[PDB]
Amino acid sequence: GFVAGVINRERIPTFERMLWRVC
Amino acid sequence: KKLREVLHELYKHLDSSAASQQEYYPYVYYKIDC
Repeated sequence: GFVAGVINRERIPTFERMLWRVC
Repeated sequence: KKLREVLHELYKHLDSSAASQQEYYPYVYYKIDC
C-alpha cells in the first residue's frame, strides 16, 4: 500500500515544501 | 517587478497557507520571445 518514509527532521520543511510544489 | 509583488498579493491566497519561490509559483507561467 502507501509506502511510508523515515526522516530524522533534518530538513523536513524545505524538502516537504519542495515536494508540495514539484508535483 | 512591481507586478511580481502585486500578483504575489493577488495569487498567494490561491494556496492560502504559505505561498525560495523559484519556478514554484502560485500561478502557471511560461515565456514567449523572439
